[PDB]
Amino acid sequence: SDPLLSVLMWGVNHSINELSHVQIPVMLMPDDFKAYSKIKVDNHLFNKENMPSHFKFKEYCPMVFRNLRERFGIDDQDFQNSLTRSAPLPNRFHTSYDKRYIIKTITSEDVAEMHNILKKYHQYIVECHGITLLPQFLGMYRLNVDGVEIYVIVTRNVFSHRLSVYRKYDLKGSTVAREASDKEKAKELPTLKDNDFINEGQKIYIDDNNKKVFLEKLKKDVEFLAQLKLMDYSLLVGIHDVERAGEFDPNIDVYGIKCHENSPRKEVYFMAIIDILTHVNPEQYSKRFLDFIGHIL
Amino acid sequence: SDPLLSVLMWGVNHSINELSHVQIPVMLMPDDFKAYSKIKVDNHLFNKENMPSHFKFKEYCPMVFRNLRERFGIDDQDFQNSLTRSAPLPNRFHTSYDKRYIIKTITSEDVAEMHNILKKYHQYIVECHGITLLPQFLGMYRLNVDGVEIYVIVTRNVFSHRLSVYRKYDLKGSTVAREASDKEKAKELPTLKDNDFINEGQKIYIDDNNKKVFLEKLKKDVEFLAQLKLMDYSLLVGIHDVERAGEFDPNIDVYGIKCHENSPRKEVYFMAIIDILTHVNPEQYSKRFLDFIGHIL
Ligand SMILES: CC(C)CCN1c2nc(Nc3cc(F)c(O)c(F)c3)ncc2N(C)C(=O)[C@H]1C
Ligand SMILES: CC(C)CCN1c2nc(Nc3cc(F)c(O)c(F)c3)ncc2N(C)C(=O)[C@H]1C
Repeated sequence: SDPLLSVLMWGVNHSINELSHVQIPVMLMPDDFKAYSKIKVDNHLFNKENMPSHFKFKEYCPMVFRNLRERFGIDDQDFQNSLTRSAPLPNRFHTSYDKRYIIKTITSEDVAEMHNILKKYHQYIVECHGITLLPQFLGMYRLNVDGVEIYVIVTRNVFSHRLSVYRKYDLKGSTVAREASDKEKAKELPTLKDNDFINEGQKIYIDDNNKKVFLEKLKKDVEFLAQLKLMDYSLLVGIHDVERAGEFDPNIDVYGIKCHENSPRKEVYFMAIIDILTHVNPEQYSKRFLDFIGHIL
Repeated sequence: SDPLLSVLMWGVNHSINELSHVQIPVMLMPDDFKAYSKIKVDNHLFNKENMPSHFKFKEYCPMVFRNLRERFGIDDQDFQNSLTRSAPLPNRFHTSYDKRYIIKTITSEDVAEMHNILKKYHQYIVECHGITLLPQFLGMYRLNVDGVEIYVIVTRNVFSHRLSVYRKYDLKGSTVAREASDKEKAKELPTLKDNDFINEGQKIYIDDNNKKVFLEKLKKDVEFLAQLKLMDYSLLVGIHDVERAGEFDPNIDVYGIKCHENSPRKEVYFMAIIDILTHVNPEQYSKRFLDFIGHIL
């Protein structure tokens, strides 16, 4: 009874069904990056209980996002199920009922930026064999329900689908002060920021190897982002306390890192980059971002 | 690679999938008779191998035809399979790959006439509990593929889906002479007419009970048709010779009648009304049709 949501589920369902009939080659062609499919639905005096009467669904570059899903080790049928077997839950983003995917509303500006970087982004994912801390983009759509038009993007959840998170940080490593809201603090899991970290002595206990890998990854990802003139992105950090609610599937919870053996508490960390689509400058912003994360880890 | 056909299969598939999610009540409402659903599809640089790039599919009164299918003992999933698991074959009509259904192209005039009689037709099917020799109408659609627009209707095949037919008649019982074509005679199974019957001494060997039932049915059906100002319909007659290519399923081959015990050859007969949608007069045409069939049976 959120009509936009049901158009989305209807849309995702339809999309994966269509693709199931398409022969998938190993390569994308340049045209695949300029492609889309539109479906306009008009129901007159029919099917009122489920669908809206007049709606639209547009999918951008279905072949590119098909290719990306598989490269991120996501199967189309599983993806469909996660988005359609039961509604996504709100909170401003939605998360799939099974906590695997994030569904964020974006602007037409963002859609244009995505289209602008999609080839280079795709090529990046090829080179690093899908091993990255960048947002994993899984699908991009336009929804129309009688007058209202929204754009959405789908990504992999940085947090675990099983193991709960008792503390979140959103780090940018900026010179201007960043601190969390008192209004947000009241919510079950607040969204702490650079100084809630730098102030309240938060430590991330990972071993020297896990840290070396992570920072090497982070370095390449961030340089790629700067080179695209992208900035204002964050590192999302999630802490799972084993001794409250802790063995994860690193093939589903791909962003997990176990704490080292001498850690004060049994912890799992979930860390990746989020919010890349905004296009003082990009170049130094990345270095300033990389300096910060080095210091806190 | 007949694009209109693939739009039809695509369309039928989509339609039954949508309906599978609709809660079906025991009754139709008046609005159900005025209802439709349109789907417009635009593929830009995508999915070229299967679907056309720009197509439309409109289904008339989906709830009415859903109700009719079930009343004719056809399950939606089976119906979908018959129309979609493999292409329909031509010959001007198409027949489903499994020989269960006929797909005929009709005019917008015919579609308007169907809409005009649909409530009364439906009510008729309720009263006779679906036991009739009338065309069983299972679905009605509009297809658009880049410029061309066709209307189709789907019916149950009068002939058997298993047992072959070596002789067909098309009887109207008209005063003006009717005889088959020499050009058609050359084809494997010609389409004989009133005088090919009345001339070449053709007999239909059914027992006095089967004949009584049939004619009683035929009487009600035909009166109903006349009362709707419909005429120019025919009795399609199909003879299966057991001793050439004969036990049928009367729940799939619903129009079958076994020959009586003293019949010169082991025969099965398939007889029903076809071609009702044309709107010297209707009233006597029916009586003249009923006179004829009485005499030949
Ligand atoms: C709200 C903002 C700051 C985060 C939005 N965001 C993401 N969010 C999550 N999971 C997530 C889960 C939570 F339980 C939660 O409280 C939270 F804050 C975030 N995964 C991936 C992304 N990716 C890749 C992103 O680009 C953007 C879209
Ligand atoms: C071509 C004309 C005269 C028949 C078309 N027709 C039907 N045809 C068939 N099966 C059929 C099968 C054959 F193998 C065949 O050679 C043939 F002639 C007809 N069943 C039901 C209908 N119904 C109900 C009809 O209203 C109309 C649409």
